[PDB]
Amino acid sequence: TRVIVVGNEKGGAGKSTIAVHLVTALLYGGAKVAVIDLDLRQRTSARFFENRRAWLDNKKIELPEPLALNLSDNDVALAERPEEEQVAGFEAAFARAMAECDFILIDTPGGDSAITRMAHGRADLVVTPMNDSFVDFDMLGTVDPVTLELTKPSLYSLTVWEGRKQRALSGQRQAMDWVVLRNRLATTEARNRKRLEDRLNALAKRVGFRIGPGLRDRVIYRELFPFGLTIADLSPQVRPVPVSLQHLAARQELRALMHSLGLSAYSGET
Repeated sequence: TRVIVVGNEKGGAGKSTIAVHLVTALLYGGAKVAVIDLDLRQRTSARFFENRRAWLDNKKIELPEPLALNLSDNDVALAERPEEEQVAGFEAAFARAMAECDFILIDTPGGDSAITRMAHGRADLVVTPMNDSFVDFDMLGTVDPVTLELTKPSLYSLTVWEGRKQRALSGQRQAMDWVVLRNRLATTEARNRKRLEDRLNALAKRVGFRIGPGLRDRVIYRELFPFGLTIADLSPQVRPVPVSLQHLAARQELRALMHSLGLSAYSGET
């Protein structure tokens, strides 16, 4: 089983839209995929897959679905419980997922918590969605404005470093991969392209991640969310919103994104 953990420091940058598209790409590639959502307050990924189950049940259409695992009988309430109860629920969900699935996708919220630390410690691949802007890069680390050398890694990056350190000191599993997925922004100014490219490459070198391409924000992802559908699901049998061509560029971005994660051999679409 391979464990993929999606996270970033503040929970933004389309993180849950990327997580649920990674899950459906691996389901259409024929894998069994578990999904564990550690954002106990907002549950964006868990709700997505509850919407998918409800929409498919109502339409009597069959599409692949992941094994969605909750950490307790009420994960919204679990958000306010002691961390030792949150860790217990996570360990039971992870044990089920490990017993049952080929990939385990764990979506994490912004911020630091015991369960987010534990998930990044167990990752084989950490995926960190990041918008292409100077303010966003500070969630990986601050750099000297002249030399672009790291002056302080973020708490997020320190957590990934600690997972890598422990994975080295144990030597029972393979090195963990870490990819930052850079989402292009429609507002990025051309005068900043060279400075943004240089800053993210300076961070990759000193923080130790590799860069892949992310997903541009598009209204279609928001329109599809309440149905639990991804761009990979759209077909002549599944078209829950007015037909448009608004999914073609998104489908190309998703192929490039999955290729950068090492997962092209395992990805499919409807």
